[PDB]
Amino acid sequence: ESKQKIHVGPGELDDYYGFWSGGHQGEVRVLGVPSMRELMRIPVFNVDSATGWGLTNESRHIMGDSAKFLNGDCHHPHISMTDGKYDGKYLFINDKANSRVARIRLDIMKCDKMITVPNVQAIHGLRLQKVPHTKYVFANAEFIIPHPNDGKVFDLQDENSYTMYNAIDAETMEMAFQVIVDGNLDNTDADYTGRFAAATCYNRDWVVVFDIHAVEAAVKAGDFITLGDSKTPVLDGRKKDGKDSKFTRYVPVPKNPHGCNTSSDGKYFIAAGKLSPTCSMIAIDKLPDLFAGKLADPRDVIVGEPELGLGPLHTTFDGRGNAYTTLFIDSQVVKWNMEEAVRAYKGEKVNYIKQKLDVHYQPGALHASLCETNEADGKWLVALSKFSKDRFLPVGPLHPENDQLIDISGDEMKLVHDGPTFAEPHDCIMARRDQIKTKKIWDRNDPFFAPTVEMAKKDGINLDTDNKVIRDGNKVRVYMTSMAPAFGVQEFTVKQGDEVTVTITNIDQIEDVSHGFVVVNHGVSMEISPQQTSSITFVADKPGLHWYYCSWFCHALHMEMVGRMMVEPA
Amino acid sequence: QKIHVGPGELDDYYGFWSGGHQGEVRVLGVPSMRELMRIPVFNVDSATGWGLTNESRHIMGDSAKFLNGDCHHPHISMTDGKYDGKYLFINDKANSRVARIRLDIMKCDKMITVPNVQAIHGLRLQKVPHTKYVFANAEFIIPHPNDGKVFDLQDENSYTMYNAIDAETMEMAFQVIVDGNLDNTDADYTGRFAAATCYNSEKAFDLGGMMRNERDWVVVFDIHAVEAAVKAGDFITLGDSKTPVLDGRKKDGKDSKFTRYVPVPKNPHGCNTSSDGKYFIAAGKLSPTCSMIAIDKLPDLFAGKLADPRDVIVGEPELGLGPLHTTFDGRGNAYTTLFIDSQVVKWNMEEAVRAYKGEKVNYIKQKLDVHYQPGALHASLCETNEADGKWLVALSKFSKDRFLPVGPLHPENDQLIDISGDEMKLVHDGPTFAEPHDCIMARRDQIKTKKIWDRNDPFFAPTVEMAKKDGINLDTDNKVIRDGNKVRVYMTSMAPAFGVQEFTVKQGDEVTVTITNIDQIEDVSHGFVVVNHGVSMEISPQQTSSITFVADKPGLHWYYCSWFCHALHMEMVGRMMVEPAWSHPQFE
Ligand code: CUA
Ligand code: CUA
Ligand SMILES: [Ca+2]
Ligand SMILES: [Cl-]
Ligand SMILES: [Cl-]
Ligand code: NA
Ligand code: NA
Repeated sequence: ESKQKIHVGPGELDDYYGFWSGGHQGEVRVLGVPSMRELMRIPVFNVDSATGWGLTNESRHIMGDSAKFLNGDCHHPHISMTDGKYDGKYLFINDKANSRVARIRLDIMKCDKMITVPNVQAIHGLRLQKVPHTKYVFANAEFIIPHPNDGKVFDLQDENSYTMYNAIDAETMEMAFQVIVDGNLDNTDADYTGRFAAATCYNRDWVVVFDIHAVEAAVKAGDFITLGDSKTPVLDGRKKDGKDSKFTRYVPVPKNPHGCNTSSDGKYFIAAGKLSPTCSMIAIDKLPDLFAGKLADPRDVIVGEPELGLGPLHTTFDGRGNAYTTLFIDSQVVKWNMEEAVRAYKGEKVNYIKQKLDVHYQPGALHASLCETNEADGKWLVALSKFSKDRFLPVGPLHPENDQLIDISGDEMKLVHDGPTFAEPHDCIMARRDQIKTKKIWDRNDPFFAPTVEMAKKDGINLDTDNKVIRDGNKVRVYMTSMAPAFGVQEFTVKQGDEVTVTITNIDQIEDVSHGFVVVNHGVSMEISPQQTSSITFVADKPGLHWYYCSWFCHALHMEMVGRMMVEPA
Repeated sequence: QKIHVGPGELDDYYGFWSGGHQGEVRVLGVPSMRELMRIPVFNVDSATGWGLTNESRHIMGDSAKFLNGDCHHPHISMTDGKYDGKYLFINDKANSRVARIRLDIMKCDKMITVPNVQAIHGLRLQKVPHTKYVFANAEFIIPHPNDGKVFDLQDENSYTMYNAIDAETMEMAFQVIVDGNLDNTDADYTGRFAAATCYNSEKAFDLGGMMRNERDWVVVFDIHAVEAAVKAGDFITLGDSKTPVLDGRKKDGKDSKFTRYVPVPKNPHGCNTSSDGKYFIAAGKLSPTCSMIAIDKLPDLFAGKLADPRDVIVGEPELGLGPLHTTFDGRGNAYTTLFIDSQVVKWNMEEAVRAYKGEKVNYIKQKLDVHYQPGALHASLCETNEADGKWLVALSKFSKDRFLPVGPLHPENDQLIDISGDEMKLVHDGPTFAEPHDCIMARRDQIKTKKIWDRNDPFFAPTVEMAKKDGINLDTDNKVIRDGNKVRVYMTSMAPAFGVQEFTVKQGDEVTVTITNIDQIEDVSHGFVVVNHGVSMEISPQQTSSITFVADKPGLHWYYCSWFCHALHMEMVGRMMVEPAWSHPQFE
């Protein structure tokens, strides 16, 4: 019987971390599960006034040139794995809007790396290699574009118009390789060996299967081209006059397949039918024979095609042998047994459908706890539905997404909580509490602000102790420690037009004692947590006295942790 | 009392949360404490395009160049001392602004940078006869003018000001120079009086200086006197602002017509009007008390019928260490946060008053442990004469171990407390991001929202005017207007298709895309994102939205609808073709 506790009362703690995509708002969100409360916001592609992400020098360095963009469009959060189990190291997420992949360090809960994927448009589907560990992040670029895209050729049917499958080195966050494909890429997942990955494609469509070992072999042998000014190795996984690449096989699957999900037992890539009221089950164990040319037809790797309902979009797994698929049109989650569907495909009279649960309304993605791992525990399911209609109080023309928590621990799915969320997160990922280990206090050697430590060294500054103003032409570099309730530099004087950099090192050793730094009427704001160094650059374009203050309540005398910038007129 | 809202059940109250240092406003359901909406205000929102669209940047004015705000004090407009559900207002301490949110469309529709001040902190609204004025404190003393000739805070022209904004026009109404600085503020239930705590009577910049005086004060404003002086022309102006400026400073021990200074200990913080209209209650912070100012003794105070300003104090209950804010159940009880003792203390106001007169009575009813270091607190409808005594939210700054660890930065703990009975009962710990500080609740029936936009809504009326100059009917037209190096694309949109699915421009052209969502169905939002150009906005049913960007990259560039709107949503795409600069006339 499905009978888990859903109430986390005061003083009790949640059992799982939930990492939510920030949707069109561009951040990542940390929730407690089963309470479904938001514990933290992690800025990624958004500009965060609170912490200064997008304003500070540390964040803009990580964002690189893409720091000029104030927007992102997220869908697919995933956690790094070792031996097919979450290892708690990194979270990765896509940006469809400006074609990026971001990495979040789960010990500090900050974005620490970001890459603009070269020569593509719109990074949408994203999942991680599972085995032996997450060596690659796999990222779909959705839209076909000309190559080069220099304005001479606009024809999307041109032989050099295509999109590409993208592999990013998870640890260095540099491109590993790109594979040109036929069609548009939708979603993607990886097997439990490291050899295979797959993606659904549109524009009978197909699942494209990648022999990653073959791609890697060709990269090591130098058998690749490069595109534009990117050194990324580029392999051609397209068909040519009906001849296959060594890198890809195209498996025909009903029109416009959508979700592409690897079962936790490693047996299946499951492509959701969308327009077809079905899912197609690709047997991963038959893929070696497919690439060796031992099979008669690419369709032979299909071992199941359960008929489930109207509008199947995504599938997840309880680790007990059941799959759970969203039905967008029927507005349900359908629970079905995978091995029984396989036997049905062979012609046996067996009902593989176990239950349909109405959800509210029009579900897109769904996620069961630990479903992307061989430890899928079958305890919780989140279905993320697009049209909340009357499930929450009206709040004007815009509506929240309805992310519904479902107890799947027993034979019967039970709906237990409706969670409204902002800007359509689309998908989420859960981890056991003991799978995530966070720092309470920053390490002074942390790579996040290591470039700022290096700049301080060029100025002769010991960030742990010093309170000094460095003059350098029209550049002014203030360095200070902060200890509640006092800034280490409480006043400084500059010339109108000077470019001011303020570097603050929080030397409080008490956990949870955050400081802020805001320069009034200059658009300057940032947070500095214990033992962190943060810095921000602005031009003092207004003569006169200009106050700065600590924004984060840190002390009974917080309101008086302030300072003065005096700007002498030109 | 209903604590938990199950699937298909609805919340009983709207909660409007300050977005803290993050700069937005958040709409919550109460008592579930789930977030139903975010309303962008001083932040740049990728999802809806606030801060990127022409409509939002027009509202923000020149302050659209800032990507940050710092919010604390959300309040709802009132008619005859009851919420009327028309507007919400909130402060920006970071760039010295006040913003207005229209509660029917749940959008910020007006914003003002308060002139000649720094840091808008305390904010509350006139209650009676209605919210004519928004009252806003500027916290920091600055020179006037602030041209960089004088930096001395002790100069006779260094001061801060109390600010009145016309709530309906969102233009400045007046400013009152005060002594000291300004912390928090509230208004009475007659329209005559407002009041503000001051923590820096010493006009210092260092911590010890700001703490020297045994008592600072709460300054009381005679708004009737201020209005009379404005109407009489007895005022000055500062710089190029035409806002009437009145001097509410003392000059050699003689009061102005506009103010009275009530001595109150010490670095007082909260300034809360009781829901029965009897008291301004100032929280003592460094003094373990609150001071109770009898509003009905204030006319006598300004009329010289009292010998000492302290004569308007009729209670000073000792409550605990670090009183910060007070709220009211409408049953005669006040609830005050104790930041150091980490508690909410429930106490009876009329009994505190009797104790001040010497009558030994125990006005303290209950002390509830909160977790940890509470700042502001808010009981449902507490700023109105309808204070219903049902729910209390105490917003604590250090959540410590109350939630799962999430790294060095911790959430705020907003704790929901049942006060409908004699005993306060903690029912829910709510984690929030970037220290909201305070919130305001309203009954479900006090808020009425629109699901579909009116085509004449002032939010995008400037865009309609622009379209008209191009001869555009926004409800029908799908046209590309060319004007030199400017391109103005106008399109209707109806799920799952953009009305204009491709268009061609020259490299370097300034492209404005105006989209009118002509779907007439609730909750069919469209999006518009131009890939790799930093362009994103939302368009809700019957809304017109527009965004301007430079086509600086030759080649083909996809745009797509970001918001799920239709089963064929992923087909709602289009293409911008950018002809390269070397094929067009060359400039320098
Ligand atoms: Cu430092 Cu508040
Ligand atoms: Cu329009 Cu999705
Ligand atoms: Ca003082
Ligand atoms: Cl998927
Ligand atoms: Cl207050
Ligand atoms: Na990078
Ligand atoms: Na304005």
